[PDB]
Amino acid sequence: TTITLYEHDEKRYRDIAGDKKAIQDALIKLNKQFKKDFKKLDRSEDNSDTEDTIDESKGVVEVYANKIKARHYVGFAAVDNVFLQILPKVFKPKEDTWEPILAFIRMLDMAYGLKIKDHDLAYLQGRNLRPNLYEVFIYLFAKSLWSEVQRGYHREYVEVHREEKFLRGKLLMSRQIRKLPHQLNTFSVEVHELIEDNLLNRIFYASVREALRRTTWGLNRKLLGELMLAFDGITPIHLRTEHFERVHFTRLNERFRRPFELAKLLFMEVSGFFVDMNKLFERFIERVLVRNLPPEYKLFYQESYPFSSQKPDYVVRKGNTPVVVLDAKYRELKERIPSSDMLRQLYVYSRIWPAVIVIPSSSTYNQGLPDKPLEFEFFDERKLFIVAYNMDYVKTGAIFKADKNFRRSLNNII
Amino acid sequence: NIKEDYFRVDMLLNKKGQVILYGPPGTGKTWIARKYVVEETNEKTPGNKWEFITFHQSYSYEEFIEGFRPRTDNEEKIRYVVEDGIFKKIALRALVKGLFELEDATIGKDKIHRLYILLTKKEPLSPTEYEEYLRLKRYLWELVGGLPKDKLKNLTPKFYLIIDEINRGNISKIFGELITLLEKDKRLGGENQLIVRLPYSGEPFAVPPNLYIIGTMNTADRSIALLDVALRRRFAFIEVEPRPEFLEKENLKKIREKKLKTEDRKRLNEKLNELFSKLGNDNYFLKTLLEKINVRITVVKDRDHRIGHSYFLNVETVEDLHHVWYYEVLPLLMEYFYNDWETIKWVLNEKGKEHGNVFFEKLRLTGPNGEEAYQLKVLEGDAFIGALKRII
Amino acid sequence: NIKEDYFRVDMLLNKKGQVILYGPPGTGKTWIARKYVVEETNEKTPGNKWEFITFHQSYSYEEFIEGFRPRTDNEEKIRYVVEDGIFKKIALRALVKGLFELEDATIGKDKIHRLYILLTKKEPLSPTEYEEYLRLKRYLWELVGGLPKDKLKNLTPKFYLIIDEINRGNISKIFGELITLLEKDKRLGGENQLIVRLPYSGEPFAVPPNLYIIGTMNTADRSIALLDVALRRRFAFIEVEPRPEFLEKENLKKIREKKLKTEDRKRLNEKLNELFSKLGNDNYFLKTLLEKINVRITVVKDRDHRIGHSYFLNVETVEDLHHVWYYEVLPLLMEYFYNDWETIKWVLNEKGKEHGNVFFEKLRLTGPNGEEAYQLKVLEGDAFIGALKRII
Amino acid sequence: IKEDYFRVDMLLNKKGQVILYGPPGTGKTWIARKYVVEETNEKTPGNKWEFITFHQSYSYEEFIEGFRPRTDNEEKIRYVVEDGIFKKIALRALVKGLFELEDATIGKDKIHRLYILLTKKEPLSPTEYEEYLRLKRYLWELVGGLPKDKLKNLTPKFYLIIDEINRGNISKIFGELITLLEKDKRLGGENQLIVRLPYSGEPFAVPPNLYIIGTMNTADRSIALLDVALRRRFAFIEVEPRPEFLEKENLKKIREKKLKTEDRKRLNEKLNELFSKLGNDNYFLKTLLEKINVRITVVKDRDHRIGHSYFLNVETVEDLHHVWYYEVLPLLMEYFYNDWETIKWVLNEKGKEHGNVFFEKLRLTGPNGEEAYQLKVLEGDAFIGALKRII
Amino acid sequence: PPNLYIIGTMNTADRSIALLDVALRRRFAFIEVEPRPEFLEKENLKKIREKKLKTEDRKRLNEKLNELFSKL
Amino acid sequence: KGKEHGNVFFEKLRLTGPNGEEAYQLKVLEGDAFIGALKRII
Amino acid sequence: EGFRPRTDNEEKIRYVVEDGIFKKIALRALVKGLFELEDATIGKDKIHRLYILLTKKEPLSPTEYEEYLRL
Amino acid sequence: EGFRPRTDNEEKIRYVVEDGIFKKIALRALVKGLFELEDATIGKDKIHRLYILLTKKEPLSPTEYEEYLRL
Amino acid sequence: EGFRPRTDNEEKIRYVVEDGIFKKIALRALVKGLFELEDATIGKDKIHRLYILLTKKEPLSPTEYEEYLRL
Ligand SMILES: Nc1nc2c(ncn2[C@@H]2O[C@H](COP(=O)(O)OP(=O)(O)OP(O)(O)=S)[C@@H](O)[C@H]2O)c(=O)[nH]1
Ligand SMILES: Nc1nc2c(ncn2[C@@H]2O[C@H](COP(=O)(O)OP(=O)(O)OP(O)(O)=S)[C@@H](O)[C@H]2O)c(=O)[nH]1
Ligand SMILES: Nc1nc2c(ncn2[C@@H]2O[C@H](COP(=O)(O)OP(=O)(O)O)[C@@H](O)[C@H]2O)c(=O)[nH]1
Ligand SMILES: [Mg+2]
Ligand SMILES: [Mg+2]
Ligand SMILES: [Mg+2]
Repeated sequence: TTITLYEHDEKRYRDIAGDKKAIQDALIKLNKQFKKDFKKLDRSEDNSDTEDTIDESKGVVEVYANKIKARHYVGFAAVDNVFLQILPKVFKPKEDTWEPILAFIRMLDMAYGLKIKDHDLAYLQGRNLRPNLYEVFIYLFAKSLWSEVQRGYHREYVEVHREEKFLRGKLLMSRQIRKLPHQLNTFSVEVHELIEDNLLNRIFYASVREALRRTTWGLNRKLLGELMLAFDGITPIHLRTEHFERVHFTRLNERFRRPFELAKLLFMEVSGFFVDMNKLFERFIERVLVRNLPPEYKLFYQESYPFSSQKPDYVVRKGNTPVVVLDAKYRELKERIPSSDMLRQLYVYSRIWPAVIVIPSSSTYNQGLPDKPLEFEFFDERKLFIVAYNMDYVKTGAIFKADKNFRRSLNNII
Repeated sequence: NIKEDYFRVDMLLNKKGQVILYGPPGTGKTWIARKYVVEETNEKTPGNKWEFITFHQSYSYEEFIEGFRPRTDNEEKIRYVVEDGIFKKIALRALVKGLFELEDATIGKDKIHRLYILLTKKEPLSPTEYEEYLRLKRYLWELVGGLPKDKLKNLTPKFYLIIDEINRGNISKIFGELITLLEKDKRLGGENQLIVRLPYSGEPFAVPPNLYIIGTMNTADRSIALLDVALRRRFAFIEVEPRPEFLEKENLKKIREKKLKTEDRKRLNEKLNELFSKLGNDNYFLKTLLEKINVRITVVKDRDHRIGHSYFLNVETVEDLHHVWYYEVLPLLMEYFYNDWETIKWVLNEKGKEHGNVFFEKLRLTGPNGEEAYQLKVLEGDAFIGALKRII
Repeated sequence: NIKEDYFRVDMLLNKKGQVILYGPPGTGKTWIARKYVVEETNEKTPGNKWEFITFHQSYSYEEFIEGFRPRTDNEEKIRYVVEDGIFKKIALRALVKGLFELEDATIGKDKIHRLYILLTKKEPLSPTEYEEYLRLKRYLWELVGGLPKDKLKNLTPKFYLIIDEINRGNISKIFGELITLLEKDKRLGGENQLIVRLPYSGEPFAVPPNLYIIGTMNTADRSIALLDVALRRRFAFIEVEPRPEFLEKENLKKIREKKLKTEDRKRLNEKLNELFSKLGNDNYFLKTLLEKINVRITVVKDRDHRIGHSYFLNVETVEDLHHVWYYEVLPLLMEYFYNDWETIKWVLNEKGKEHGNVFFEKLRLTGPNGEEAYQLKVLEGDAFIGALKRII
Repeated sequence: IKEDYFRVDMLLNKKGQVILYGPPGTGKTWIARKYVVEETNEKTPGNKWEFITFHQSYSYEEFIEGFRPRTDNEEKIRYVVEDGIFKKIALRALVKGLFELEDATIGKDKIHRLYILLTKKEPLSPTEYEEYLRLKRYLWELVGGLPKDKLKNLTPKFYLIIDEINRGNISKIFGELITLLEKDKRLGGENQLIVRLPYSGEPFAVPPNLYIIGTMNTADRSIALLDVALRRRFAFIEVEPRPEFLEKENLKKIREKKLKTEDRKRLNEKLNELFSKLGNDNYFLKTLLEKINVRITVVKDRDHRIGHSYFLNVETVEDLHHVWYYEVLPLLMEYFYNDWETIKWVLNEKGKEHGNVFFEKLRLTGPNGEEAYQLKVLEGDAFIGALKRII
Repeated sequence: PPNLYIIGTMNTADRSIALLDVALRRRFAFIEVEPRPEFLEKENLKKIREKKLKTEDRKRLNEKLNELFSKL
Repeated sequence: KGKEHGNVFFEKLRLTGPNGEEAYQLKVLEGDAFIGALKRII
Repeated sequence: EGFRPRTDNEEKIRYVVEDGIFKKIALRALVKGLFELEDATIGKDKIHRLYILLTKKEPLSPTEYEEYLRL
Repeated sequence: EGFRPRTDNEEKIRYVVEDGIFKKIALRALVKGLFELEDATIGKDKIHRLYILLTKKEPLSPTEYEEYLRL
Repeated sequence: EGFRPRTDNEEKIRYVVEDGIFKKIALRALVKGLFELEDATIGKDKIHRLYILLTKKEPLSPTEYEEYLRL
């Protein structure tokens, strides 16, 4: 069964496909698996409460008696033929669930640091496939591999001190001089032969073999079927985490960086990955600000310690003199005013940095939308200047029209 | 319609110089290449005018052109004389056999005929005549460089070389000196005559315009990720399609009677009439079965993974069709789809069927995470024919 | 011929010392390396003035400049001697031929002539004269140590080493010592005369300024491409783009009658007039056909996987264009886009077409999970030109 | 000028063996060849210094010692162990250092007999090779009975200037030398090591004369000296690609160093004609290499920078055109193979698509919305206007 | 010669039949020797062990197998 | 980590990459300014 | 088929080509099959000499090995 | 087993087949097994001679190596 | 321990077995160990003859290696 969630959204167990007992068995393994692998991913003002909440089967999904509720952890996971995918709530609409997939991967393209191509994703737009995050990241792995295997096969050179019936390469002399004449019929050479089954090819044969076994499309089954035939002579391996560390990216296999990072993102039971929606917006806004703020340079994660260090998500300073704090919040900001938890942190970030502070918030049809300019000016009775900026999201499309509107509102703010 | 396939090879082999009969296995690519050379140069065996040679994964350049090899010398201790491979024993042979018919006033025809004897010698070279072989080979490449390009295009004996399974070996490593030479222009006598200096023996070497290197590439193994520049431009690729037109009643009768004898063709007529009467009196059954199963292969997987037509070409009864479907089609079908079951039953259009007359029946015990494993099921008699009559 | 690709090789090889003609397959890279050296040295065969070798993955460092190679003597069969490769037999040949017209070798001009005989000797070196060869070699590097740099700047011959497919071998390993000699001011006579010490023989070695190295690498493959940044400085890369301008009506008559200067110029001209008259009297058809494929390959594939102008150069008739399409470049296009059918339909500009006069017909049978693949169609006649007029 | 010369001379007395590492295209082999020539007054290799260079087939058996068949009699091929390139230097640098000592090494007839059999270019006959192998056993019986004060100060400085030290498998080539390449583990040091060789079994120790100045490139990161125990031995001199030499005056000072005022007047008016076409600015090629090396530092790494061996041999604007389109733009395209919006940014033509751009945009597009550019060969003064926009 | 038949034997716990070399899945013809549990009955285990032993060993083999399956 | 200019071994290059990357360069110091860049480690 | 060393009456090592397993069973299947052929009776004495030599073990001297290579 | 040179005559260095450890221990187990067997009494006075040659803790002498070969 | 060819002045290549670094320390520690005590190590001149033939700087002659193998 395929189940899909948006951030802070619920599904009924009666309407859902499959079995009632089957889905709740899949989740308790996933929330437990998120507990052991929680510390690998960074957060930003998450209020995670690592001791109590995550180990109570509330790590990724809150499984309840009457419904199934998603926390603010975005991504996907495939467990026990119950494929779960959690999209952001910002891309929620009012092919009907194919626009938020390419919106989320493009927000996973710019924020998280991936180097995927837009024409890789635009190939899938309109082919009426079943929307699934695991079916597209296997495709993004398989297409970027088959576009990097079609040119060259990555045959890397190792040297072997082999006793050959012929003579290839440099003849070892200290091993041939001390050769008895009863065994003179084989040369003892040290040939730098190119092997096809290197460590990077043992991984990509194993990463395809664990992908074709767990794929469900008709496009990925054809593409991984051609990749497995190209890797036919390679002896297979069992994938571990030691194999993904033992290879290093030099200049002669640098073009295999794009399929390998996606092969490390999906393989290392469980499959997939999860990230916090607060930090992914904190990373995504950081791409927008430094591009859109020419007058003043901006650094993310600068920290100033009170008295326990409370650090802004981003601060922009021209040289050192202007202190314009920019704290990225994923909150909906209901009733056109910041909440108690938000404005209390905005007060501290301005005071310990005469410092204006701007809060960027999400804006679409689903999320709360303010007017086009800088919506809310606030003073906290200390000559402060709190500006509520809102970035519109044309990221569901491929054109960046809202970046010009975000620059025009920031130019009036700067 | 096989003389056009002996003309499709023949029109490309005088224009590009060498071909590759690429196609799915069980088609006749080895048989078309072998029965074209035997029909052209009337020599039923290898050796003199053509040499059959297959490739493998551990085949190296030193076995093909030349390499240092230990060789015994008159039942005594070994020496380390450099041995010419299987190509250089026929590339030099195609030169010195063509240089008989050339009437020039500089040919050492007594010396060239002595070199031709030492090249066709089936025994290995003894050191009393190996130095006579290397000295006469030195006279050959002093003579070839002195002949003009006008007298090195019309060499009469067409030498051949059936490279079987050319994609199985590493093609760019075997053809070391033969991905700069195997063009029609880079041969001897052409406009771009190149005599390439070899690394091991140190003597210059150039392919003559007689040698045509026919290749028979299986493409269900070590697929189309080829060299794509060197081993793809030189070879004029001929697709040998798996033709189900040879699987009718008359076409199976015509194939198995021409190679047959007097008493064999009457028994092959009685056997094939018994076979197709058990199938439903369908004279076009095995054609329609192979054509239907080939369309399902080219839709799901690649178009060059189709089941060929050399398998069903040697059937005479239902029991022989059973032993070619369960040992040369269904193990071959489970090889292409990498032990998949939900798409291997759509090829037989048995996607929504289980436990009946199906070639892959579902086991009635699912796994822990809801997975299911199918199992091959042997059939017999009219149950198997009813399992074949719903593939169409 | 002398306009661009000759006058920019000769200017750049005389300035840098080494030229690599990198470019996609089907372009005149081996040809412009062969034509430039033969038109310079006036020797249409290898040997004395120039040597044409080619690299591969079985090529050794020990067989290039210096290595231990076991020879076959008479009474001691296994005798391990150090044998100079092909580069040390062309670098020492370029040195002792250039040192015939010097004025500081006045004690051993007979010794330099005797050393030149031992290097031009194609017979294998007997061990009674190999020590005479080694005594003259260590006399040579004593003589260039006492030679001034003003007299080693101008050596009047011009020796060449056309290595072909340089990028195939392990170029960091084959050029062992040559990764610090191959520069214009690091040969003999340059501003930094470097005489390095070879490992095996223990004799010093330095590339003369007489020598030039014209590599022709291929850049369609990527796992063998030359990314050694310390080696790309030594060479001087010349991109030979595949020019479709050699496929016009006036250009095919000028390229094919320059080489074939026989009395068949009336035969080629009336055949090339008949070929383009069947193409709609379009004198720029094959120029437009190769241009509208190479641009459409550049945008989706890499820019170095383009179709060269050596496929469509040897066309004569529509029957010959049909043979070079369906058997050389259409299996090549199915190798670039291997079961990526929406791309290969678009490269031939048949994206919306799925029936009729088209190369790839759509199958009328879709798959289980919504996949769909196409099928070749062997066209002929004016319908084939109607399938080529849609590309341009 | 003499700063890189003196910096090599300081570290070759402190650590013992210097390594000039840097991006390819700078003066690494040149400042290593000019150092050894100006310090030993010997322009060709020989006794006082020997140039070698490493590769993957430069194994241990031919560098220090290994078995080598050698008979010099055309009969009775004697399978004897012969010393490599290094041990023929370190034994030569020792027995040349045992001349100037007064009375510590009492071998004044037996050391000079060993030196004349070590510098002998003709290969050793077996009637004198038994003398060479017997005197070498006397040498390591002599060394060991000398005080460290009469062994630390050996006068004549020997140099084994090697090249591409990273290119060979350096932990395999350096065998017994992996523990002897410190300044205090040599002969005469505080902790001398008479280490034993495997094959011949005769002991061995490096003299304090022999300095190993070894140049390497660090753009190939596939083969860089990452062994952390062969970075303690060597002293790593940074040789960055310095664009200060590509001025008008600094290019006139370098290129007119050895011409004897014959072609120097031709070179002076040729550089006057080059910079008159670049815009009458003496500082063009300095900031051209600077704005490329900075823009290639922030993208690829610090180590893939364009050197100054490319642009140093330009004379006219035509020779700059033939070093741009044929040496560095094919180099810039193979850093970024089919990575087009990056290589457009190194030339900072990122908004520029058509016109005087090196990479014009193809008028076609893709089926999935992709695009790719095409290299545009520019000529004339339009090439300089396409080049001055980089600065 | 056409006499020489090549009867292979393949322990496929480590290497599957799809993981062979490509000139082994087409030149040869594969027979799956399935693990038959029907050789482990009470009467089938007696008949298999009756071929190797003698007559007096068979009554001891009969009594031991009767002692085995009574405990199970 | 916060020092990007002045007495520091690695100055920051003034421009960033096209997609948010930024590299440094090894600044050679001398004298007491080197010690002032060394005593801030401890 | 391969190379294998062999002593010649306590002398230096003499290399000789000794057939492996597959060639010793393929040649044995040939010379045993030519007994019951009516056309191969032109050399029935010499073929039978080969079959006795091909089933015995350790050919000790070259006088029967050169007989073996002649047959 | 493999080939080793021996201390034969001066100009007559010979390559014999000196047995290793596994052949020597399996022969020694076979010789000691047949030494106490009842039906192998045809040459039991020579099997004890072969046992002394196999427990000989030194390289075998060339004047009696053929006695080891014949036994 | 390994094999090593050794042609001295005019003899043939007699393939001697040369002890490596470790056995020339292990035998040298054992022989210098037994040289100081006297419980049952008879032949103190014989043990001293083995110690001289272990600290030889020159390679061993075949008239001296054979007595070194016996000791
Ligand atoms: N006359 C003439 N012929 C040309 C020209 N360019 C290519 N050709 C022809 O192309 C043919 C082969 O081109 P070639 O140079 O050999 O490709 P290549 O460099 O070897 O291709 P690769 O596989 O190594 S990558 C030759 O027959 C030659 O006649 C040209 O500019 N003029
Ligand atoms: N006068 C002068 N010439 C220089 C200087 N730097 C480089 N050159 C010149 O540039 C040329 C190339 O420099 P070179 O030393 O050979 O580069 P490299 O470091 O050795 O190149 P690599 O492949 O080993 S990494 C030399 O001929 C040298 O004359 C310099 O600072 N002063
Ligand atoms: N008579 C006849 N037999 C054919 C034809 N095509 C194939 N065969 C048969 O196919 C068999 C050879 O198959 P082969 O070429 O080895 O298949 P492949 O090499 O794996 O592609 C032979 O036994 C032929 O009898 C044909 O056109 N006519
Ligand atoms: Mg075949
Ligand atoms: Mg070529
Ligand atoms: Mg260098």
